[PDB]
Amino acid sequence: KVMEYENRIRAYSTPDKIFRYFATLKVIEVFMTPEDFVRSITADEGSIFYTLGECGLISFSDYIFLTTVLSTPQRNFEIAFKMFDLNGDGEVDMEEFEQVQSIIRSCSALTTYFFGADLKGKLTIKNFLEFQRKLQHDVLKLEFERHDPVDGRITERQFGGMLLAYSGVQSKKLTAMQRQLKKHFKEGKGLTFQEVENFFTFLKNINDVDTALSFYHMAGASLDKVTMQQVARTVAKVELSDHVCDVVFALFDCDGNGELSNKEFVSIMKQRLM
Amino acid sequence: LRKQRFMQFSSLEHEGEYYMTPRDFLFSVMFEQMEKKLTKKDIEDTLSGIQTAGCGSTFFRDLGDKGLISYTEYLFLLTILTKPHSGFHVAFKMLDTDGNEMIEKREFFKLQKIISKQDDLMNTTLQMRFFGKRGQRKLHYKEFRRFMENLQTEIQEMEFLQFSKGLSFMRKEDFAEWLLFFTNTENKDIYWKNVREKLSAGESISLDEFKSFCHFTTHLEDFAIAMQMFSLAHRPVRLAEFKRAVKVATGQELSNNILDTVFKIFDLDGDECLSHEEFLGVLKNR
Ligand SMILES: [Ca+2]
Ligand SMILES: [Ca+2]
Ligand SMILES: [Ca+2]
Ligand SMILES: [Ca+2]
Repeated sequence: KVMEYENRIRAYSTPDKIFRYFATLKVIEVFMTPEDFVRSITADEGSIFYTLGECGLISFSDYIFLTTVLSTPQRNFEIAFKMFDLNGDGEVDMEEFEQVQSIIRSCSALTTYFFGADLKGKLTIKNFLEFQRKLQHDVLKLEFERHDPVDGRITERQFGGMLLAYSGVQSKKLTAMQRQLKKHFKEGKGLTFQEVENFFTFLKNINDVDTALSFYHMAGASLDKVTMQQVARTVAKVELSDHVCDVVFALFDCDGNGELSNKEFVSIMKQRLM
Repeated sequence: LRKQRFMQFSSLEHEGEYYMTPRDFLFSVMFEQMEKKLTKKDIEDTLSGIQTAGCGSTFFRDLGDKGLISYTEYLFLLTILTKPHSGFHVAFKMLDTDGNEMIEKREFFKLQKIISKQDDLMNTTLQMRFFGKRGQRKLHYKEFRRFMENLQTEIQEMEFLQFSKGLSFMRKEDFAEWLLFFTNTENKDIYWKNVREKLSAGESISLDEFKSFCHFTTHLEDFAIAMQMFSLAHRPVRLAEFKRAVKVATGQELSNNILDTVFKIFDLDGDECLSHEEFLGVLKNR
């Protein structure tokens, strides 16, 4: 019951309650060890949370910033960086970041990682995009290896579980089809990490995929595998394997017509982005 | 039910297929609800009319009644009317499947028509322009982009001129009326009170300012994801903040006249600085 409670306050309660619920260290103000951040959603060298595992801990400004970095597409993150840049020089400093941090609140980890030890550094667009990329990647890698993989491959039931967990909608029909995903693939050839990461990269760019798919929406047409792969390769620069769209069509196609309509797939994964 | 609107407005008839003359497409996009025969002379009319009208922003107006618009051209134009500029390129890429940086006739003509037919069962002007008189030339990106932008500018000119009572300048009262019709929120008399008590008999609104506000209106989702920062902190937006915000998130630079007008209209709390509830919570309609 208390796990369901924390799941629901993760679902709809304010991040003010969530950070104050998962933080462990208080100062003068409360701080969270990065492990509380990997817990709030769910490290040897190369991992992100070790390069951020050095002193100190994560403030409330750093928590909100991380959550809005994870839940934002790329070409909107570029506009966000341009918004940060008050002076319009093209390189963000610590002062503008401090201003928007104050606005957020109404620390070492984030600001010493970004602007260096003495904070005297200045940011650019490439470091910002690369930080977002590494964050999302090493969140996904832990989400993946969390499912007890075997030979670096997960079965399609667990991949369907991941998909419906991300979708944020749980209905008995969809859960039944998720269970049936085992019956559909009696042998199973697993799902590597690359295919899963590629599909979630496709899912992050869904609000642009929808714009590129407007003729199919107005004409009333539906989405088969080939057009899904084409729009993925054109919009999200991803190479959707045949097996990932196989599983997606076996999962989200409730009416069994063989093809996804706008209300079946794109609307769900678009409104999940809110 | 787009086929219903189309078959209603269409005027020329050939073997169960109903074609529009261009002056019917203009009416279809301008007028919401308002109030036959085709022959080979009409065919030759449409064959000849492509040369008379220039390829500029005034294409359809100069065409007039000498043209042909199939159903798929109608649906394609409807699609290309509300394209945020960032999407322009991707649309091209979705037609160019072989990737030769060009749209062959059979590259798109078979494609849109074939998906129309497939969802159904289960020489027109635009084609004569995109592929010459004989239907053999090719399309590139620059002409496609110029055509999209010219169509959008033409619909914007026609809106401005319809709402300004044929004159060279709207008045701020008339643009306020346009905005209220556009947000479909004329019901609330508070906006009429504001426009009656604060928008004096004064400055006008030229064509470029209205065009800039329109181009801003089509990029509204980027603006929303730009202002979500202020939204999650519950902060009102001053005028300078809003002007720089539109300039950055949509690239379009809004004049001070239009922004003054919007701030005067949508100021319910009377603070001289908008908030999320009073502007974006309303323009979610668009
Ligand atoms: Ca700067
Ligand atoms: Ca279906
Ligand atoms: Ca081609
Ligand atoms: Ca206000």
